[PDB]
Amino acid sequence: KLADCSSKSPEECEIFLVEGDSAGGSTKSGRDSRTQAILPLRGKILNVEKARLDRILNNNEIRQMITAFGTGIGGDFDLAKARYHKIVIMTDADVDGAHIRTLLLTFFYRFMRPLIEAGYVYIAQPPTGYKGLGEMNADQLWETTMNPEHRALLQVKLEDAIEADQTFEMLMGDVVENRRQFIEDNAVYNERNITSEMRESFLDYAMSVIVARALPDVRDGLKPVHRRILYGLNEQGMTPDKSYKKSARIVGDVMGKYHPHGDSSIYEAMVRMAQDFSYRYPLVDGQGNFGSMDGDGAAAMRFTEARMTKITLELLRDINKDTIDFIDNYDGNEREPSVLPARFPNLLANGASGIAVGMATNIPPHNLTELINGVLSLSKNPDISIAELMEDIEGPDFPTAGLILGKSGIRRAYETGRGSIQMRSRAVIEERGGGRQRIVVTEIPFQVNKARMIEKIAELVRDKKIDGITDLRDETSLRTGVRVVIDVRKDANASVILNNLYKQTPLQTSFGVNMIALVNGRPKLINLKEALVHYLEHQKTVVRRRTQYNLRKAKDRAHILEGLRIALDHIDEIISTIRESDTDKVAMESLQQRFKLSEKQAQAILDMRLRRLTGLERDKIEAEYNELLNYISELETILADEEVLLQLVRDELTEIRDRFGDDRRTEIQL
Amino acid sequence: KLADCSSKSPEECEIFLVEGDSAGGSTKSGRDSRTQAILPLRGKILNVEKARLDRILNNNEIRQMITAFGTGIGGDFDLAKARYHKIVIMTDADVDGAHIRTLLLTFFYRFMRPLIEAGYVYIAQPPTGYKGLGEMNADQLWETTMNPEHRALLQVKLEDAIEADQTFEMLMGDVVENRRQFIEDNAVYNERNITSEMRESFLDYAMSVIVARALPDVRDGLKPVHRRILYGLNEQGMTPDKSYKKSARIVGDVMGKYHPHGDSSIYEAMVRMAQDFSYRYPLVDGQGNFGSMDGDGAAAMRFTEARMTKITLELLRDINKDTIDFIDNYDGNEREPSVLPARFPNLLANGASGIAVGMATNIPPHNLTELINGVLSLSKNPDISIAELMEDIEGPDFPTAGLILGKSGIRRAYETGRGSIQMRSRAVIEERGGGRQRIVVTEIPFQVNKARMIEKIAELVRDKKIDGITDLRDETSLRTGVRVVIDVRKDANASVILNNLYKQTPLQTSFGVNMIALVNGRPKLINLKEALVHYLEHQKTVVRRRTQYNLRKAKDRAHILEGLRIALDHIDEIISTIRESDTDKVAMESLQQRFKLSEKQAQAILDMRLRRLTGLERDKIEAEYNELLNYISELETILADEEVLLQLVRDELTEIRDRFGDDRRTEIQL
RNA sequence: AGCCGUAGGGCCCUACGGCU
RNA sequence: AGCCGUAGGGCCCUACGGC
Ligand SMILES: O=C1COc2ccc(CN[C@]34CC[C@](C[C@]5(O)Cn6c(=O)ccc7ncc(F)c5c76)(CC3)OC4)nc2N1
Ligand SMILES: [Mn+2]
Ligand SMILES: [Mn+2]
Repeated sequence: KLADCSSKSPEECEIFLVEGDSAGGSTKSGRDSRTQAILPLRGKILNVEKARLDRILNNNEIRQMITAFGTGIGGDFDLAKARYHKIVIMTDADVDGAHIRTLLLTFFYRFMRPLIEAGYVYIAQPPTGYKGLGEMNADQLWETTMNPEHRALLQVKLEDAIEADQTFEMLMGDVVENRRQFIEDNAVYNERNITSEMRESFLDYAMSVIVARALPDVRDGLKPVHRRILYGLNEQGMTPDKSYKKSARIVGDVMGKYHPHGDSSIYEAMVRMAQDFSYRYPLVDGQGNFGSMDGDGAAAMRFTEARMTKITLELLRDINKDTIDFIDNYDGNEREPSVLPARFPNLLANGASGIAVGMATNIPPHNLTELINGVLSLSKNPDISIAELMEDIEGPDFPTAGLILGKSGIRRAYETGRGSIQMRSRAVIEERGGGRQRIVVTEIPFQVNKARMIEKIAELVRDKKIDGITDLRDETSLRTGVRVVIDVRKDANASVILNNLYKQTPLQTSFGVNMIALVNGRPKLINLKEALVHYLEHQKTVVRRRTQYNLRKAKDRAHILEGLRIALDHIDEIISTIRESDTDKVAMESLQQRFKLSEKQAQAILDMRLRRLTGLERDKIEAEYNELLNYISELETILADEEVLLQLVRDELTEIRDRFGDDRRTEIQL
Repeated sequence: KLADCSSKSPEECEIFLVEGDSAGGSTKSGRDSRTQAILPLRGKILNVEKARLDRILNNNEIRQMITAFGTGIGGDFDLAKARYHKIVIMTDADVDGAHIRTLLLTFFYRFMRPLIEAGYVYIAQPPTGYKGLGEMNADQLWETTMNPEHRALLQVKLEDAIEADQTFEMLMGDVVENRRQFIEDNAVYNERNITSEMRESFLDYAMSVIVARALPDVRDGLKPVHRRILYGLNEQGMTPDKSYKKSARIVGDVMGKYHPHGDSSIYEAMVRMAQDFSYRYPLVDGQGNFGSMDGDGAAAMRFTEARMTKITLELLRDINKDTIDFIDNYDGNEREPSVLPARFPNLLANGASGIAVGMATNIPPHNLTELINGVLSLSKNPDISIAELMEDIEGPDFPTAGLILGKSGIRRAYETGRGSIQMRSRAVIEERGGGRQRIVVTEIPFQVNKARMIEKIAELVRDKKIDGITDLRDETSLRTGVRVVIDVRKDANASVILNNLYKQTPLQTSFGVNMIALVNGRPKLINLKEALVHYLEHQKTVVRRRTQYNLRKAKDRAHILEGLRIALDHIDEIISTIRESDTDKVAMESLQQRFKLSEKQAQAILDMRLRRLTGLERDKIEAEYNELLNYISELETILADEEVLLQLVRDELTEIRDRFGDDRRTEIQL
């Protein structure tokens, strides 16, 4: 895949390392084919500091780079054989391109150390605000990054090798804690030194993954991709009353406007939100093949269609009533929400699963009715214990139902944010004829792949690791629901076979609770009370801001009426004033001075259509004015009393509990 | 890839053959897993009538069907070893689904005939307008086509065995003329016989590819995909004055609204429209990596950006002025143009190429100044000969320039619609020093891969197929342009080496002209005059319709201004009437009666804002009316005389020729 | 192990006609 | 023989943390 240069003189020859063919093309078009060679990689390169030699040497990209440089690796390294005196790292001008840069430096430091020592390793500086080099025109890439007469390359420099080994060990190694400690210690919410570069690039990547990718916000329970999808459907009015909309139109729109990442990242996030076995309260309503519990993926996006579910309307309720802060998108062309109003506690209701850098999050879904009664209880007692909260919130409530073994794990997770929860399958022992029996499984644990579990059981039988099993079939149908049958050998104790299946297969699975979520844009391990407290404050803020909006909005309307009232009373003198005016400006000025009107009032009059001059309009204006004055009072009453505001939040949460609250699916066996 | 059923009694067992995994997933979810198995294929299967036996037996999808059926092929076929007593073909409910069915039937007929004889082969009947089965929910696919209670299956019956043998060789064989004749003769503009199925399904497909895919319309020179891309850019304001819009937004929009096919087909058609080496007059203006002359493809659609070129504004000019006919899109939720106004001769300016069924198209690009001059000469003389047109139209004009050898092939092509055009590269012989020489190539033939051409020269040198070549280099760059160097051995005759390169390499390429375009939605082999006659007809129609639309609209606006003028003249009376009326209906009824106004006139007065009563606004109304009366008079002139209409078409083509007309690139050599 | 879910990145089989 | 351009269809490597 190497697009080598014509020359054979390494001293004048250069090799550019790009992320793939999309960047490679632009680079191949702009380059000097005489002295500049191109090697397109394939995205994220292997982390050699975490991988063993067998994996390193059987890797396609690693192999290709060694063959391109001709020096060999490690012990057998020979700088004389170097085919290029310039190895230039030209990854994309984004957080993931910085990660691939740290990955390439890691491989040059552990396998090609004298290449850095000779100053042969350089870092290209393409301009920011592109998605990739593939977004650049050939001419723009030459002049800014490739022309030796105008480019600015950073030559990689190695100073203290003890400091370098420690940095590559800390940032790239297998020990997560030291990496987590570096993020905590450093995170703030032409030649280059290899240590400073690794630390800066890796920190940009880690901070980006943590605050803007893998972890959900504590207020709305969403990760950036999900929030962008829901905001996307909302903006294009893809509400439940409207028809389904083409998946590609949704994905295309969201990619261009809010999410500058791969289509598959966007589309798979939309798919999961539509899966009744993934989401306890699904956020997307899908039409077509959206996958199954057997690991089957969704159909290609050209076949599927989607829209919002009714509960999603509750997450987006009052978004245009200045309840949430808006921010600029990635390119400054659009505005996006920083958080959603979230009228129901979505973090805990739907849960979250995220693998970040230096940490991970594993939050289980819960029952909406239980959560809401918990929030209601907390609003009535700020000093409520986790034990009192557990009277309302019994434990997680998986979409796939099943069983949880005791309150011990649950209790530990709700008090510390960490705990192991044993999930069991719903399995019964029934007779099948002729004095024979069978095990019937109708509920499997959360996130357990049904077909994969069936194969692990078959494996255990074929490899003689389990006694008593004659046959196993999957009888699942849309009619019957999940139905896995395991036939027992006549006279064999089916209960013994079942307990052996719980201990040796995904029939019994564990859920490692690790409640990490963003609190004030920062990752934080929180407990059940902390999570509810942050959600309750978000509601109080959203409701306060909605009331403040309406009040400003109602006071502006009342002021417009005061003026329209004045216009209808002095209609003939108003018309006369406009008629005798040469321009709009003169008319504005004259109406203001004569009738004691403001700029807005005069503008409202000038905008008034002739049909507003009808008989039942002065009565209409006065009817609206009076009702508005009542409404202004209702709003001022809420803002004056914090207890009234708090009751308003409770009332609205109670409506949501009655409209959306369903029964518990998962049995917590004591 | 087989998703087998629980049962092992073939007599009750059914095997469903689907297009791929998107359809497969809906099928796996909706089925009865006990008696129904699924075999997801991978799109179009091999054509066993045109393929050599060795290719058939090593083909992955063919192997998978034989393995699944467990019968064996041809002579080693055993109906006793049949794993299912029902082989159900369930392709998508579209033209390509019909093709895959004809492809499947052919393999069953030539390799597993007793399977048809036993009445084991069936045809499922999924509901029409979905794109794929993956667009449907499992329960919908179960009830409509998979449930034995409600389904309507067609059992394939083989009646006449001589008729079937002859049918399969006609539709699926290598002899095109038999297939072309069948299309021509048959084109129109529960048991089932295998011959009737093959004929209907093949005609479905063949017809679709001919009128709705592979052939350009004679009027706008576009194929459905190109037309839908350009219309998509117009309906999204993706004009040259505006900024580049993301390719993914364009793709998703076009696919969802007008083109029900793969995104690779839409994106690749848009890409080609943006390449200056493919389009004589590029239709798309691309930002980023849009591919090269070396066969390099464009960047993934998430990286690229695009908009209309200035020339495309001329293809779409006045589309929203009732110039062309709109039709319903594929699903009856959108409107799409049937043809574009096409203010310049696009078919001949950009050319076309497309492989259809029973026929193909191959039209070369031409120079815009020459084409317009040709149309102008034709407008002044309906009886003009091809030889006289050839005074204006010298011949094709490739974007990649080069040379054409003689007028003989050109003359034949313009007179019959068919001819062989000999194209040559622009190659010179020059000195390089020390008595030695080289061949410099600076222009290569049209649609020739530069890199592949170099490798062809390289392999001739290596395998000693050519003599005298010491070196071969691509010295091309953005700066220099195309530059290929072939170093000659000292004292060797370079012109001899050159003539040899022209005989043995793509350095000399023929262009087989085959002018097949859609004339009245029917494919026709047309010559030069016919192509321009149909273009001119279309322009006369567009400009007339535009004038007729502009007259209706101006007459509707003068009418509304007549009403507002009456109101400005009797303002106090108008106000009185509105003020006295209790409702908007009573006001409208009174104004119509009191001032002899129409319903439209009265509504316009009621909609009038107070700001229209000022001096400047009062004058605007009068000036617009006076401007409009002159415009109506100018429009009526155009419609009174046909020579004035034709002069307008001529003056509009002269404007376009002066603005877009450029120099000829391809040299026509005697 | 290798899986979970957001991210980086690309490749190859088929049909169809007319030219070589 | 195999390329040209709209069409049908889908796979597999990489990072990252916890168990
Ligand atoms: O924003 C929008 C709007 O409109 C759209 C409609 C449809 C689509 C889906 N298109 C695709 C789907 C898979 C794809 C990558 C792919 O080609 C698939 N694939 C395989 O299935 C198997 C092997 C393989 N090996 C290399 C390779 F590059 C690819 C492979 C190619 C097209 O990447 C994106 N995307 C958009 N995006
Ligand atoms: Mn990138
Ligand atoms: Mn299909």
